[PDB]
Amino acid sequence: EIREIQAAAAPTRFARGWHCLGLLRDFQDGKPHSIEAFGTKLVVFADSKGQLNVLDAYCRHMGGDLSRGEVKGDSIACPFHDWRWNGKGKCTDIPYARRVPPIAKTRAWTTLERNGQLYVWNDPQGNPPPEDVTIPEIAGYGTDEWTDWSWKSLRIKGSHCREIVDNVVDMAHFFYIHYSFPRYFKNVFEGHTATQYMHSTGREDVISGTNYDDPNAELRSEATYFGPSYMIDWLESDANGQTIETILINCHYPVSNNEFVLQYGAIVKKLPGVSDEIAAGMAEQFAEGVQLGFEQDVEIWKNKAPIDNPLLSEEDGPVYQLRRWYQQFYVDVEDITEDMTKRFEFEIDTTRAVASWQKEVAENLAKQA
Amino acid sequence: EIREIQAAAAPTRFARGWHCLGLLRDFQDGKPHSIEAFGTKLVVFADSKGQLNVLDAYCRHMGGDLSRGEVKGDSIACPFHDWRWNGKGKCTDIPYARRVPPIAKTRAWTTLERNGQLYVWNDPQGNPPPEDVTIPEIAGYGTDEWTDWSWKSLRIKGSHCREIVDNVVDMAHFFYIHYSFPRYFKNVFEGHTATQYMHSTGREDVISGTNYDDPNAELRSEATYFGPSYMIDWLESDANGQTIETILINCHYPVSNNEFVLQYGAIVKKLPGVSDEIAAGMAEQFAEGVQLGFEQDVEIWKNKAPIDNPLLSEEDGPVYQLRRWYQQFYVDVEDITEDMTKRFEFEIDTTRAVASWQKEVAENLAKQA
Amino acid sequence: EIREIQAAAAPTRFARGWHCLGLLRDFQDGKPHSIEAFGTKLVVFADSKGQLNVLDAYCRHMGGDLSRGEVKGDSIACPFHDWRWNGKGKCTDIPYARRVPPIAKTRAWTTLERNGQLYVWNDPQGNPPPEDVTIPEIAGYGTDEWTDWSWKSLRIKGSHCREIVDNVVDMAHFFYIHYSFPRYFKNVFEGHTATQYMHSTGREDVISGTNYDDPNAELRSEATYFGPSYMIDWLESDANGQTIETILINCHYPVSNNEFVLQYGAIVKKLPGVSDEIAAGMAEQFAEGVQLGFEQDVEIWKNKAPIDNPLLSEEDGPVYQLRRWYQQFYVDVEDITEDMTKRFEFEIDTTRAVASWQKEVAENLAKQA
Ligand SMILES: C[C@]12CCC(=O)C=C1CC[C@@H]1[C@@H]2CC[C@]2(C)C(=O)CC[C@@H]12
Ligand SMILES: C[C@]12CCC(=O)C=C1CC[C@@H]1[C@@H]2CC[C@]2(C)C(=O)CC[C@@H]12
Ligand SMILES: C[C@]12CCC(=O)C=C1CC[C@@H]1[C@@H]2CC[C@]2(C)C(=O)CC[C@@H]12
Ligand code: FES
Ligand code: FES
Ligand code: FES
Ligand SMILES: [Fe+3]
Ligand SMILES: [Fe+3]
Ligand SMILES: [Fe+3]
Repeated sequence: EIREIQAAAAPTRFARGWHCLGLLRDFQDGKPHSIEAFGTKLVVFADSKGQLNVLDAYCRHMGGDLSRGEVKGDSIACPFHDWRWNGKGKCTDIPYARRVPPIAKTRAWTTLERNGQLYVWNDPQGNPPPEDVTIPEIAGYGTDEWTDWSWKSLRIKGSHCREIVDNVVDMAHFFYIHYSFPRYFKNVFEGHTATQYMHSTGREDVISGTNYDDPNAELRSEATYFGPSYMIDWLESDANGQTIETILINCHYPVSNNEFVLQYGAIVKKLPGVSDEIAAGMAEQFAEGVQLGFEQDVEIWKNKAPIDNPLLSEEDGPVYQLRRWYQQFYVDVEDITEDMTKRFEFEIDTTRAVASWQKEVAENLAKQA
Repeated sequence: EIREIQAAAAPTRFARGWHCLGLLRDFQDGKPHSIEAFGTKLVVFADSKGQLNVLDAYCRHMGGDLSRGEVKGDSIACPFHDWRWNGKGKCTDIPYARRVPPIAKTRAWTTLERNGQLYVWNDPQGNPPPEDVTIPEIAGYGTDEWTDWSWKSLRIKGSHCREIVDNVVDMAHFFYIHYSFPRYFKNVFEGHTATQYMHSTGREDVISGTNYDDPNAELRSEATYFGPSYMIDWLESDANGQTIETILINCHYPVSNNEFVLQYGAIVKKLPGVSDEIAAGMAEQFAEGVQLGFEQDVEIWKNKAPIDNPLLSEEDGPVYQLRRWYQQFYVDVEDITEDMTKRFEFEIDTTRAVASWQKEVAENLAKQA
Repeated sequence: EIREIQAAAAPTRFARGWHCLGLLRDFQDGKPHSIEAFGTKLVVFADSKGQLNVLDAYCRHMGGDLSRGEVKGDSIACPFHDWRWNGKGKCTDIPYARRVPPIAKTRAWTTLERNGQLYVWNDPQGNPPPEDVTIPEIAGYGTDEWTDWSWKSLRIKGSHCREIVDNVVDMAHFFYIHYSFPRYFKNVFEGHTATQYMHSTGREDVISGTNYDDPNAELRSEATYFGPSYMIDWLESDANGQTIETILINCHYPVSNNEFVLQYGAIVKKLPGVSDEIAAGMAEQFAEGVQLGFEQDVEIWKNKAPIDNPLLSEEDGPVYQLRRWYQQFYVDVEDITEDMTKRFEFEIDTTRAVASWQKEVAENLAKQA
């Protein structure tokens, strides 16, 4: 009769897939950069041609942190004894010795530079990514007609990253936590992707930058995880008689199985006749509206319990199917089963919820008399 | 020849019994309140009639912290998706859905409202409290002739709560740590209670509010634990020719097996002809004198080792019998043995100690010339 | 092909040997002093004749921290109930009782007062130190012709103390981390000692107090660990036509197997015709130059990985032989093998490294045009 919460320990294994480490522009300063991810530490640095390299951060000589070193030429120089390591992981020079042991080779991670971002491939099995597991090129990025990224990040301590992934099915929380108003909500999972289609409006009683200065903006969203960690969200807003195109990133990487970094950011297509500056300000506003919602999630996650047996209502999204899909990335590729990857679609009938949320928004308006 | 300290790991099991969570007045503000106890988290809230309810804090939908929610009607509303939970643990409404799953029932803890306090019943076996395991009604509380509580609390990190319980037999430390002067000291353990009878005086060399502005006040104390965690101490002071009646609470709850909350507080009987205000100031002073002693204990506990094999002198209280009594609350009721619960009495002959403490207080007086 | 880092968990066992706890002058204030070492806590205090005593800090009565007590006579008085413990570990008085249980005896550690320092003997097997395992008397210490110690300390969190010991063979890091310029480098390990002989010069491009105000000072160093934790370094500098004699301590004690205290300090022989004050200022300057290098090591250690399989170059010192020697102190004396203790000598041919470091220092000079 009393329902109890069940929760297994978070896996120690990290998701197999592409993970965005951040913006190319932040990494292309010619300095080394430290990334604590997947239970270890990595070093990111640009070579003299500007290509980004990602190595295990721990120097194979005496364990020094390469990310606290310095770039010299096309090699990263260790701060402890200045050995030089290139983008292939090869030690290219021990500056105080004649020869280099041939076995001096560390791990260079597989990278992708795309969409103004740096992605790395994680796989505990150690295989390269298949050609068909990739990150889509966002068509508009880098054209004159779109802004650069307004980009933000948040460090979440005390939660496993499944907590963020669960949101792809959580229609109700976009009302309570993101202060939007969902009207249509549909999920489709298939292969290594998970998609949410939503149509929402702003709420009258709460003001958010995501509405682009129209409290009743309709927003059409197609949001897809391409693998375990990286979502692209294509949005179109009808705000004050205009149609605005926004592309929002929602992504993360695990620091450990109890800590992750959440990065999110927006580009906006320049409306006819608006300057670069005005468009950049629309991107920034949209990103700040997203921030508000994510900071609320952070408070939810900070205080909540993990739960493997959530009790779902009739108006809930397909959490269990999402989780079964997500599990593919935590088993060897050989152990993947059809029920993880088979096409699964579910649409929530929102008519109940909309009735209720309208009453709520209305009597929160009456709340001025 | 070298004596070594032995100490088993602190139990993971929490004491079976009534635990005071705090003052009703603090909980009856219509807001939810978070309590981290017994290795979990609880939510306390008043319904619309003012009755207090205590539930598991973790929402059975998706794990949300109910204690960061809001009270609506007679239900607590989860901050994540606003499901409503009543005092019986029943989900009364999913505001955006037509129906509620019948299996939506969480744990409502058994409570007691008494003595201006809220108590909850803990039992890992999951049974209700027997009729004869209860908290005494303090006769004077809530009458015109007694004050309300002057109440204080302290959070102790890095100790198991047995450390506070041990004090019920520790005559000597009331001199060194509490700066009183014990003259008579007797213990009686029986059933689920443990009692200390003491007569003490203030020390000349040290000034304390517990002496009510008479450095030589005699104090008669009857102090009893009613179960594992909650002590009521009935005190009568003869200070400046008056007889003052005080009732002191000393209680705690375990946060984890290495952290606990200590709450203590006093009511004073109004002397003939004194105002409510004057009496409240006597309660506050008494509570501040107790605080001094407890803050010293905190320093003792912060730095000490746990010890299962204490080496006792002739003037020590019956630590081992106290601990055997205390063990009853950490075994199933079926496994309780007669030697835990049998009447056991021991009186310390204080004549040695008094001689010594007088010399000490005297030569600390001479300490002005 | 990819080389991986291997690292076993740090031992839980602590090194057998003499460990310096600090300066006698700091301990001879008549107050008790707390030392967290070897996974436990110790109390240091002077008796009424000024002799230092070291006991287990945890009182055998009820676990009180003796190091937060007070010295009375030749005994330390516990802060909880004022029992008195002498330098032999014997309880000498329970001030409020007639008798003391004969079995009231705690652990007095074996100490040495020498070189203005206090050393204690650690051995998990519980044996006394053999006559031939000792700390050398530094001839000059306490004579008119030498200063007292300029002494410094650093607390290192998140590293095992093997990290500091490894430096005895690490020629290259004296250039990159200590900003000296090694010209000759030789190790000899034998018995319970490990020695580094080095000749170095200052670097032009970097200024350090260790050069005594001559940027090209030659320095001759004989540095020896006498057991696992304590190194004496005899130095002679030829700076601005003078010959300066310095003796530098480099030592530590383990707090836990992941935290240690590093203490280091210098005495200087008074040059003909210089005052005590001028000599003390040379000691202080030398100590501050050492500090600079050690603070850099702290940054190296803070960020590095532990590594049991370091990959060594032709110009590396004999790390593996050093570690095998060091292992003697973590096995029972009976289990020591000849390969740990046999004489082993290795000299690095520095000619390669010197060429390279000169180029580097030179083009860092050109770095002003
Ligand atoms: C990116 C996102 C979060 C996590 C997730 O899993 C799916 C989505 C898609 C909808 C986005 C939302 C973030 C907040 C957005 C911008 C709104 O305020 C309305 C639409 C909504
Ligand atoms: C409440 C208490 C503490 C813990 C315990 O176990 C038993 C007692 C009873 C005596 C109280 C004492 C607290 C300090 C008091 C008020 C004094 O200063 C003299 C009498 C003494
Ligand atoms: C004490 C020490 C550190 C750890 C070790 O293992 C061996 C030595 C001996 C050489 C000392 C060095 C400390 C820094 C010194 C003073 C210099 O700047 C040049 C010589 C060098
Ligand atoms: S640890 Fe990297 S060069 Fe030595
Ligand atoms: S987690 Fe409580 S309503 Fe969803
Ligand atoms: S604990 Fe040291 S005297 Fe009681
Ligand atoms: Fe969210
Ligand atoms: Fe106490
Ligand atoms: Fe060093």
